[PDB]
Order: sequence, then C-alpha cells, then structure tokens
Amino acid sequence: LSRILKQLPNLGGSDRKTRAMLLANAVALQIPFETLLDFDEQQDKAVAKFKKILSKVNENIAVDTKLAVTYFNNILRIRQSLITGITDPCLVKAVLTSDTANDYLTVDDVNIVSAVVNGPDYNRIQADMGNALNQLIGSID
Amino acid sequence: QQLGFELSRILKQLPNLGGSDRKTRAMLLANAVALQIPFETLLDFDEQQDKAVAKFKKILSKVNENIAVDTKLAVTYFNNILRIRQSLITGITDPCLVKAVLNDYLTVDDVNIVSAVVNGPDYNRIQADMGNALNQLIGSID
Amino acid sequence: NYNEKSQRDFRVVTIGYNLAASRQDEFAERIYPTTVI
Amino acid sequence: TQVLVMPKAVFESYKTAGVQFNKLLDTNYIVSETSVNDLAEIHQALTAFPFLLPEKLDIKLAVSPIIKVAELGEIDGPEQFKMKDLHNRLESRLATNELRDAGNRNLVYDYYLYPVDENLWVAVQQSAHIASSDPRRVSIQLNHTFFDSMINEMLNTRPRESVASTQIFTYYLESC
Amino acid sequence: LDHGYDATALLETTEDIITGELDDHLESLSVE
Repeated sequence: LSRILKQLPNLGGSDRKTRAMLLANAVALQIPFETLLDFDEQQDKAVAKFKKILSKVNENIAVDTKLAVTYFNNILRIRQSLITGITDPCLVKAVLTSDTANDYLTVDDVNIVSAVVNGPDYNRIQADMGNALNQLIGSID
Repeated sequence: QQLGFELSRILKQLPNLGGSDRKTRAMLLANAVALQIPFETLLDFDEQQDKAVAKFKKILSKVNENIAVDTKLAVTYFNNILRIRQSLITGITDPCLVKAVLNDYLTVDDVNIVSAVVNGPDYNRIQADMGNALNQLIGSID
Repeated sequence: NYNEKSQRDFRVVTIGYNLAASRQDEFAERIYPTTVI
Repeated sequence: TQVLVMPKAVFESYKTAGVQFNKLLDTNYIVSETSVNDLAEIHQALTAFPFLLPEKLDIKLAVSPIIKVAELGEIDGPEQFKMKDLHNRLESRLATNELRDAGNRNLVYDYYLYPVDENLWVAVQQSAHIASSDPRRVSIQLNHTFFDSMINEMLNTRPRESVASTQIFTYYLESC
Repeated sequence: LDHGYDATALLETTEDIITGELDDHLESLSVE
C-alpha cells in the first residue's frame, strides 16, 4: 500500500488531493454499475461500499477522505450521463481527447479527432448535431 | 427536417482542405452519434453494439442522400468511439472528466511531467498499482 | 479420364453495382446548395 | 503457420477499416494500425487460448504484440525509445483490463478461423460461454466448427496421415 | 407574406439587427 503511494511525486499541497482521486478510481474500477438499475439503489450501494473501504485509510499516507467521496460520487454521475448519452461539447471534448480515448484510437485516428475537436467552430457545430440527433434519433428504425 | 438533411446541412459547415475532408467528416458523425445514442439497460455490450451500429448505418444511409460520407470509414470510427464510451461506464473514468465536470486545478500532465523527468512511474502506472494494491481489499469485502 | 481437372465448376464471384448517390454531386452541391421544397 | 488470436471486436475493426491482415505479424505494421487497448486485448486473448496447437506440423501460437514491443524497446535503433513508451502504455492498459475482467473467471470462448496466407492463422475469439464443471470438455464441444476449420486448412499442405495423428484431429472426433 | 408587401415594412429594423447580433453572440457563449 504505502510502497506504491510513495511513488507519487510530491506536488505542492495537493498530495492529499491526487491520492484521493487515485483511490476513487481504484474502487470505481472494480465496483461496476449494473445497467439494470437507475441512479439511486445501485448508486447508494456503490457509495456505501466506497465509504466502508475508506475505513482502512489508516494504512495509507495522505488521503483526503471527504474529497475522495466527492470524486467517487462524481464518477458515478459521469457514468450516468454517458449511459444516457452526452452531447455537451464541453464534455464531448473531454471524452474524445483523453487518456482512455488515446488507448482505443490509433495514432492516425487521434490525429483526426484532434483536427475536428480543436477546430475553431467545433463547439458550435457539435452542439448543433447534438440537437439534431437528440430530437430525431428516435426516428431511425 | 429529416435527420439525414439536418446532419448534412451542419456538416457542410466544416472547413475544407482537400481529400482529407472525408476522414474529418466521417469522424464527426461517429463522435456525435456514438456518444448521443442512449444505451438500453437490458442489453450487454455485445448486443448494445449490434443495435447501436444498426442505427448508425441507417443514419449514414439517410445522410448519404445529401452529403457524401465514406460508410466503411465512418463505421470504423463509430465502433472505436462507442467502445470508449462503453469502457468509461464499465471501467475507469479519466480524472480529466471528473475535473472537467466538477477547485480542481492541478492536472495529470503536471505529475506526468515530473515522472518523465525522473524517469519513474507516471499517473497511469500508479493508478494501475493502486487498484492492484487494492484488489485484495475489495474482493474480500462487500 | 486419367486426369480429372476442374474445367467448368469454377468459383463464381459477383461484382457489386448498386450505388446510393447523394442527390447532385458535392461539386454541384457546393455551387447550388440544396433547399427542400 | 502461426495462430494469432484476437477478439471479435479487434477482428471486425481490421476487416471494416481495411487493415492488411498479411502484415499483422510484423510488429512495425500492427502497432501503427492497432490501438494500445487492442494490442493488450490480443495478448489477453492469446493467454486465454486453451488449445495446444500441432507443434509437430510447425503450427505455432503467435507471440503477443506486447512481448514483441518489449523486445524492440531493448534493441538499438531510431525508434527504440518510442517503442519503449508504447510498452509502458501497454503494461498500464493491460493491468487496467486485468483488474476489470478478473471476474470473468469460469467461461470458455468460441473461436473462428480466418486463414491469411500460409504464415498466419487468425483465430477470432467470439462469444463467451459459462463453463465451470469440466470446462475442458465444454470448450471442445463448443468449438466443433473451429476444429474442422483448422483441419480443412492444414490438409491443404500437410499430409493427411500426419494430421490424423494431431490433437486437433482428435478434438474433432471427440466433439463428433 | 410574413409581414406584408409594403416595401417599408419589408425593411429590417436596425435596432432589431443590433439586438439579434447581441443574442447570437450570447448564445454562442452559452454553447461554448
């Protein structure tokens, strides 16, 4: 536990904040959200288990447990939006140009995503398609 | 306003260069639709992919009545973007997404830069060590 | 027939021909943008 | 030949995108046309391939791309350090997958053979089936159409009498 | 027509153009 925690470089006063993010991801990776339920029963169970896991932070070095819960709850809500579907260019950009997206895309595919996403008018065009689809996606049999 | 015409009208507004236009045109359709289509709760990924692609191809059939799109390339992009979306809902959520949606200021680049200079583990390797060093705890409890 | 070598039962491959062209070509569309009446 | 196991998701990408299947054994080509996750999943799919190939007929299982990348990262050249960076990404992504799909545990896959030349036997890893009691026998019965596909292809070059003595031929007989 | 054939009413109002440009600029900020 502490062996790997000591691998994180010290950065200002954020030592208690980056590890809070790392822990929130470490738990959220292995507690899935069952698509069958909505965001109340499966959400409360995932959060309850996370808070129970925080009971062992005495073995850790620098974990801000109040922020770690904040990060964990943000992960679940972000997953809810992704399940339902996202169009907001401010979040679509964040997904398309990300550490996960660079592992599923090839080098050439990323170069293309970086050409569209970083266009001077991307946010406007992406928003317009979001409405064009949100209003009419159901028309497609 | 048929969806094929509205999407085509919007795509016409992308800047043009030359033949590279079909790669960026296809990518944008893949991005918008792969992320916009809602997932059905009763399906697993295998079935959700088959259903989402069936609709995506039907959308291209309507778009290709107005603006030319390479069908095979657009599907290639669609499947890649859809898999990313599926991974995020079942898998690890990037901290840039928690940061983007939610006092969050110091970013990942900031620690990956230091790790690169000292030639040590980066954020993603540390994240992998975290979960691994946590595997036993989560599996043991419920 | 000492040598029985295939002469007629060849593999038949069909070349596709149907196309779904997009109204007027992109060349004409950029010059004469389509308005639906 | 050399069997290269890849998930259906990766195979369909190769076919849809139009990636030359011939050059998937050449590390320098597959890494350019293959994502980091796809390369990691190919490694995982190779390590989940239950069947022993007929080594007596010079049929080998492919070395996973991660090993090939790791080896090139240690060999002097103009791309060595880029290949080292790729290796590190593959290890982190592989560990991330292993921590997520560890729950899979007791299941076996259907495989589909897509022959590519005489030096590459693409083996597509398709739908999973749940198998806890005697999964070895369940895997054999499920992959009937995989065993006969392998037999059909190796009988194109190998002598029939030699193929008949392989475990792949036996597995076909055990299935039906 | 929309309003009417009187050529004076067909002319677009400058004050409405200024308001429209302000509304379009603010809409873009909401999207971005």
